[PDB]
Amino acid sequence: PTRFKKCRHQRGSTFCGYGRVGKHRKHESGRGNAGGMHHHRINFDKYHPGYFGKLGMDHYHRKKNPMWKPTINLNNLSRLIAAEEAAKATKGGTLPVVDLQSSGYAKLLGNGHIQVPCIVKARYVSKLADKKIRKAGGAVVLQA
Amino acid sequence: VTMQRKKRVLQRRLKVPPALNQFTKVLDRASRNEALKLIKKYAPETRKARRERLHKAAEEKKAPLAVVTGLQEVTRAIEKKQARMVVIANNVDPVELVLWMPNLCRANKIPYAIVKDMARLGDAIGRKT
Amino acid sequence: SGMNHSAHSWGTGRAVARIPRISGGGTSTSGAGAFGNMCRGGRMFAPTKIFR
Amino acid sequence: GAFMYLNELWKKKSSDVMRFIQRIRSWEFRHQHTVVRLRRPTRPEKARMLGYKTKQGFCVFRVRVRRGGRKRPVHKGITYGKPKTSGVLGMKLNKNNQAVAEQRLGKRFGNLRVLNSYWVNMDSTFKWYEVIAVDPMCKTIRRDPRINWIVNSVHKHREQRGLTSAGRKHRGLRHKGHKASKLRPSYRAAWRRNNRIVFLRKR
Amino acid sequence: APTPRTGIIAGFNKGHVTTRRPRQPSPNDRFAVPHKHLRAVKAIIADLVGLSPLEKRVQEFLRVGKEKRALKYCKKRLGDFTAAKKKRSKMEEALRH
Amino acid sequence: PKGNNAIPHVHQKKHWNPCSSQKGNVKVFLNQPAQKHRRRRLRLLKAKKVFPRPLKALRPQVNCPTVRHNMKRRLGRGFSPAELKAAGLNPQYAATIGIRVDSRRKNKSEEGMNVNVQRLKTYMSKLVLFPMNHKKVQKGEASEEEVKAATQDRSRFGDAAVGAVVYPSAETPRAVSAEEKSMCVYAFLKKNHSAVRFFGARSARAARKEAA
Amino acid sequence: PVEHPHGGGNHQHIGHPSTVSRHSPPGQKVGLIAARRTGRIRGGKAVKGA
RNA sequence: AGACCUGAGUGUGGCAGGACUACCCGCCGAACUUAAGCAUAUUACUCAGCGGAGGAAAAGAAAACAACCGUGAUUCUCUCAGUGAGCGGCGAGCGAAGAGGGAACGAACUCGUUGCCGAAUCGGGUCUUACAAGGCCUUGAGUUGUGGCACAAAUAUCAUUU
RNA sequence: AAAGAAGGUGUUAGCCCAUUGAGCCAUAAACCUGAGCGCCUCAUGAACAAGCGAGUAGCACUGUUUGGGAAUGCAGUGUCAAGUGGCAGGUAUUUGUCUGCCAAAGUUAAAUACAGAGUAGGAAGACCGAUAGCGAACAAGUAGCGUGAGCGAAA
RNA sequence: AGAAGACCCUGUUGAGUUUGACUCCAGUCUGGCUCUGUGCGGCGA
Ligand SMILES: NC[C@@H]1O[C@H](O[C@H]2[C@@H](O)[C@H](O[C@@H]3[C@@H](O)[C@H](N)C[C@H](N)[C@H]3O[C@H]3O[C@H](CO)[C@@H](O)[C@H](O)[C@H]3N)O[C@@H]2CO)[C@H](N)[C@@H](O)[C@@H]1O
Ligand SMILES: NC[C@@H]1O[C@H](O[C@H]2[C@@H](O)[C@H](O[C@@H]3[C@@H](O)[C@H](N)C[C@H](N)[C@H]3O[C@H]3O[C@H](CO)[C@@H](O)[C@H](O)[C@H]3N)O[C@@H]2CO)[C@H](N)[C@@H](O)[C@@H]1O
Ligand SMILES: [Mg+2]
Ligand SMILES: [Mg+2]
Ligand SMILES: [Mg+2]
Ligand SMILES: [Mg+2]
Ligand SMILES: [Mg+2]
Ligand SMILES: [Mg+2]
Ligand SMILES: [Mg+2]
Ligand SMILES: [Mg+2]
Ligand SMILES: [Mg+2]
Ligand SMILES: [Mg+2]
Ligand SMILES: [Mg+2]
Ligand SMILES: [Mg+2]
Ligand SMILES: [Mg+2]
Repeated sequence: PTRFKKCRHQRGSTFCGYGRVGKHRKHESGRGNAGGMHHHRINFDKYHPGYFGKLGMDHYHRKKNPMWKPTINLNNLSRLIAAEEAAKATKGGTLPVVDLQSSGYAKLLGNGHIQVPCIVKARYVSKLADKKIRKAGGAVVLQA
Repeated sequence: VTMQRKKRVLQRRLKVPPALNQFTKVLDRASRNEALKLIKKYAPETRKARRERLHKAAEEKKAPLAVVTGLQEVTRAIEKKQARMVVIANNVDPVELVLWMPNLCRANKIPYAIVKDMARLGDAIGRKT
Repeated sequence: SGMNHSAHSWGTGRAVARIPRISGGGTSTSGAGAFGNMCRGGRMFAPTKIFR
Repeated sequence: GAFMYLNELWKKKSSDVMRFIQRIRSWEFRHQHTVVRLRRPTRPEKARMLGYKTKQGFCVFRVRVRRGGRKRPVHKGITYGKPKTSGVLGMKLNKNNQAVAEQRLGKRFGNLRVLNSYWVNMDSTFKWYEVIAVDPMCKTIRRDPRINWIVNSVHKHREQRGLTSAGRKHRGLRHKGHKASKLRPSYRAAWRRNNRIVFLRKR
Repeated sequence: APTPRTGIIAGFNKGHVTTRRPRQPSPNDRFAVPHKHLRAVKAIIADLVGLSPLEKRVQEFLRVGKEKRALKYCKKRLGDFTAAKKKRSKMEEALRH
Repeated sequence: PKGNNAIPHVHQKKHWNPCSSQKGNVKVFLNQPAQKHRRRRLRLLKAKKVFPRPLKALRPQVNCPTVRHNMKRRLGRGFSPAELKAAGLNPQYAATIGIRVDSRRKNKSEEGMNVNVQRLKTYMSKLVLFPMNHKKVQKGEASEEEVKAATQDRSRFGDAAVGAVVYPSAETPRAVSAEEKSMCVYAFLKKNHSAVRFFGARSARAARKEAA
Repeated sequence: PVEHPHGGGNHQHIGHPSTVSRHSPPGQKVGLIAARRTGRIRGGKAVKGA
């Protein structure tokens, strides 16, 4: 909306908030990120530190489909179990089966407390997630 | 005409490899005039002689003998070793068409000839060439 | 629109303002100013676009 | 078959027999004109591979191009601006000479639709190509199903637009995969596609 | 025969268990077979035209020894190194009668 | 005064908008609802043109590649000429009776082959196949009580009379087994992982030890 | 100086030596082109040419 | 004498030429500008210049992607991705592809080669209501190969009358 | 009133006029219809061991192009293949295993563009309203101007 | 009055001209292979 603009307010004030001494002039400091090491060195060092250089190996032709590995924790496995089926879940009885790769979530991690024992079918799992679901009463079944 | 006459000098002055020399070495007259007279009498039947014997055989439901002619057909008659003698011309205008042709008869042991022809072979069989 | 002339500024050294002016002569538009939001027959400020 | 002896004889181009025949041919070709019509092609095995038949409307022309790189035609070797664009002699054309030979035939004999050509002979100064053309108004060519497509008026100068085999070479259309991604269907068809600022309607 | 896959994501045979099928014969399986007529044609043409300037040079000093110099002269002029070995090995057969 | 702003990288330096000197390089979607309407109007004009055959030909169920998408399925290009022959069907003949055929696809497993044979077995039982001559019936064809009750689908995939894409059924709730209560799962995963991850790195150390 | 290599200055002088190389480009090859010897020939008379 | 080959001259029947050129195909090809200077780089494989079609053009039927439980011609769209790709005085800046959801889609075929046949071909005449994918006739082209049959969607060749 | 429609008429029209529907009439071919339907003529569907594109690909130097980096594509020249296989698998080399495909010949609809085209005809708009909007609401690329390329009104 | 000082200075503004400025380019020269074949020899390794 043009009517909501600062232009309409300072309409009549003959400098438009740019001043009498130093005017509004076309590109007084350069076009773009010019002068990053020269005359904007204090801006580029203070706010944007690790710019300006090289780091690490070069992965020519990265494919992001084989390096696909999403992550879910033990305390968020209730997101994948239906509400009808968590209430019937007791340790030593019949537990729900969660197929992780049908939901995203290629890897199970072991953060937090698992609020419902279940059988997790995961492509990957960690030390402290395997340890912590076998004591909670479920298991983890590997899949491909 | 001034460069078809200098083309003939230049093929003579330069040292010719033994694969194109062999076409300058030609079967003599008594064996060429004997050969093309035998190619003449077993020439292929003409268009009228092949339009008849078929219209006289569509009445039977109502090739006598010839020499093998053609660069695709004579080649098959040596790969199969069916020809008893092959007669090669000496002056085909891209010479690579029959440059390999005496060595195929030599690998398969069919008797060949290089005669002074391509106008005289086509006259024997009813063609131009 | 407003830009389809071959106008150039006359520079400085005449008592006329530094704007592009219509080339040629023999017509009433010749020498007249061009190519600005304030000239007549010139182009509007920030001409409107269909990718708004 | 009879082809296999012709094809393997034209792979022995550096042997002493084929170096004698191309010696004689390159002599008698540089005493002819730039464009020469033949009754029969010089290489019939390679002409019929490339599309020629011994029909009525087919016809073969041998076309001569000069060898070497492209001297940039700036006046007196003097050129301006940035130093990357300063070279005159080492610059090279982005069309091969087989395409240039096909375009010199078809810009000269306008009533004929050229299909592709083939290498014939080299000299130190010239290269020769037999360019197969075909007469689109010949009644044989119009009634024959495997060649009548050339009579349609979208093939009028295939050579001038890079639609022959030698045209498709210097366009890079020998490659299809990750080796041709910037150039499928055209460099301009991919430049336009990759650079046009798309404005979605509700955004 | 097609070596069934183990149903976990990592390791040897690391896939989904899926009852693999045998490879089926294609028309492109007929390139790895001996071409006994294509060789007989090439043997007639080679016994017709003589030898290349490369092929005479490679085996004029394959008589005096110099087998790694024949391989270096081929790879300079053939570019490829597998083709350099094969061209030297085709000259050693013409020297074997 | 610049402040704590992100470094811009806006990529608009190549003469893209039509000004008084530039033709532009710009693509706007103002005809989006009129080409939306055109394609539908032209699919209803085509569904009349073909009637009563399906508007879209039958396509196989194929998996998806690239381990991100292994668990997904979609519709392929055409049935291979081994799924067609396993359905007792000529591939040159199948293209006339509404089936897409793909000579390139290789059938590397029997589960993916049997899914698409069952799509072909379902399709032939729904197929009507009108006669050439509606007086002299030549083969198993329609009987004109079928060649008059016949209709088409506009079902957008050809999956009206073959059914949708068959995903597998999720596993029923079960108990934790005797092995799964005590067998460590990470150690078996990492042993299998490290076997291929250090193959060659440890297989040359034995090669550095079989030789002295 | 725009027209000729010897032109210009405040005195009419050739600045550089007026004996130019054989390999000078056209425009630079003015003056005494590839002079083997200059000056008033004091002595005999050598035939001129290569 | 005649032939064949390579070239002429005329007769007859045809065609190309210029226009337009928004989009599209092939080449040719800058500089201002940006880098707070400037030469690499940028602008831009853009403007201008030359050639050529169409109602679209171009591409297109795997010497492809992938690394999967695999996919399946091209083109286009959203996304991939302003990218923990990559290129770059590694500066200013630039810059994709595979996968996935879709649009379209009856989408596939023809030579060459090989094998088996060998003028069964093509053009001109002329006769059938007919410049017949018909007969009949023609040395006129053509055997220095026109055509037919088979080649992964394949199960193969000729008969013939149903 | 299945018609309210938005133009004209001396001043604000559903009723003054034209309009605004169902349908009627007439059609060179082409297009579409049991690949519409007969006849003549002419084709013919189904039954009863060989190889597959050679100055090519590659390689070297140079030039350019690319995100393509010990070289993505191309060009020049030198060199120049293999098939008792070759190409691609995004860090160069030699050697293996693997996987995909079979370059160097040809046609091919639609989905895409129309960023200063054109024909025939529609729909219009939170646009402009005679210094605005096309230069041009008018005998406008006109009168005029310049040797010319060209420039170019007012109204 | 005339005309955004024609002097002087500033600008990370030009341009004509110069040159053992910086980066290059035509031209001229020189070497390599090429075009480029046939003989009898000779100096060589
Ligand atoms: N208020 C200033 C005006 O903002 C206008 O643009 C404003 C919006 O129209 C514009 O919104 C854009 C949207 O148009 C575009 N299609 C996509 C984008 N996601 C939006 O940006 C939005 O998300 C970004 C962060 O992602 C916010 O910074 C921004 O404020 C928000 N509007 O960003 C601006 C924030 O108000 C015009 N650029 C211009 O008229 C003017 O600068
Ligand atoms: N020829 C190379 C060019 O030399 C130029 O630079 C050269 C010039 O500045 C200068 O060249 C001078 C020349 O001006 C002056 N009039 C004559 C003098 N002979 C030259 O000198 C140069 O050339 C001769 C060899 O002929 C050398 O003996 C000498 O060492 C060398 N300095 O010496 C530099 C070294 O050659 C440019 N840098 C460039 O165009 C290019 O590098
Ligand atoms: Mg480093
Ligand atoms: Mg303009
Ligand atoms: Mg205006
Ligand atoms: Mg793409
Ligand atoms: Mg024209
Ligand atoms: Mg600009
Ligand atoms: Mg500046
Ligand atoms: Mg242009
Ligand atoms: Mg096309
Ligand atoms: Mg044929
Ligand atoms: Mg090459
Ligand atoms: Mg095409
Ligand atoms: Mg008014």
